[PDB]
Amino acid sequence: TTKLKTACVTGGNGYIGSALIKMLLEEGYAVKTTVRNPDDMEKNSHLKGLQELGPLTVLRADMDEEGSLDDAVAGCDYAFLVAAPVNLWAQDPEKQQIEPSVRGTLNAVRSCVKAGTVRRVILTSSAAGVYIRPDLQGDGHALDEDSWSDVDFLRANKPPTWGYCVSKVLLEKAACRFAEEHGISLVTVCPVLTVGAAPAPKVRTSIVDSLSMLSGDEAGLAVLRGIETTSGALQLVHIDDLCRAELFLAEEAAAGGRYICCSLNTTVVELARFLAHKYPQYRVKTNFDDDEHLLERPRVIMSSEKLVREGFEYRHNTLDEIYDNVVEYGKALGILPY
Ligand SMILES: NC(=O)c1ccc[n+]([C@@H]2O[C@H](COP(=O)([O-])OP(=O)(O)OC[C@H]3O[C@@H](n4cnc5c(N)ncnc54)[C@H](OP(=O)(O)O)[C@@H]3O)[C@@H](O)[C@H]2O)c1
Repeated sequence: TTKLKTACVTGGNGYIGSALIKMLLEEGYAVKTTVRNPDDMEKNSHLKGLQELGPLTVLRADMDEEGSLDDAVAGCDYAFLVAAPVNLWAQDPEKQQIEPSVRGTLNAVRSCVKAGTVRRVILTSSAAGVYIRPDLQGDGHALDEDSWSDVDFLRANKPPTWGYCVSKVLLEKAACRFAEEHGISLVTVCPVLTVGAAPAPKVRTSIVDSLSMLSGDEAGLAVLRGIETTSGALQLVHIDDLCRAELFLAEEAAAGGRYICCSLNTTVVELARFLAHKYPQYRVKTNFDDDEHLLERPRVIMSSEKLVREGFEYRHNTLDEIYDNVVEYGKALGILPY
């Protein structure tokens, strides 16, 4: 295995990071991953099991420190920059979310350039960097990769989680400029809300949100309603499709630039009705007192046509397929009581 191609994944305890590591190993890569405390078995108890699937090395790094990633990405052919600050409700988002995001990403791409061996960097951003579009009124809109969240609007109005949206715009733009300056291929993936089982033992993130209609977690339900209100739809993708898309964009020489990753555009009401029918053993609310905001169908959709025309195909295309295994994960995590 000395001549295996080697992938770096930052944040191996994270939801997406853990799933990506598993896929990379299953597909025959050697992997190096960073976590902030490899001795923390509450967060990292899954890494020993993943080491049974293929060659996996675990390194200690905090991406906020310059040069922290140097050792882990040395010798790697691909770098998957998944880890990032995810402080949605920071009291001081400029200093606690936006600047750490930009600085953490430039730190990481700098390490990738320094390694000299990295053929491509795959940056995981978010749809939150795409869909804040207050200029679009009425329905019938489709967003593509040239849609950028309106940073001036976000900073002027500071709606909840605005700092997260802004951080994605700024880190993406900085990463792109830096990578062009240094002649390193960087492809950015902007996934929508991601659903499904992963190896990580202690995650919340989109599992809390995508299960909130079954759990009754009002914070998660507010995240779903917020996505719909601010973006014009409730968009979903299965973790397996996201991970396949990341490997595809790493491997496909002709791929370049930014890619939305999104399987389905739905709504709060459609999702609740679907879950109430599929999982009636949970108490799912489906009768909504208007809440005006609640759409009857998407007013703005996220288009994944760029990725699909590159040659990629989603495998989880219906709500049943997108929710094929997340409930068992939620139970295993204790997000769901039974
Ligand atoms: N889940 C979704 O629906 C979704 C959708 C679109 C985009 N994303 C993005 O995908 C990325 C992964 O998020 P996730 O959903 O998998 O959430 P998560 O489970 O909360 O994972 C976040 C990861 O980032 C790490 N991290 C944060 N700050 C770090 C730092 N300074 N140094 C090193 N690691 C740091 C975390 O490590 P610690 O535990 O040590 O903090 C953890 O590994 C995020 O950038 C998110 O914006 C997620």
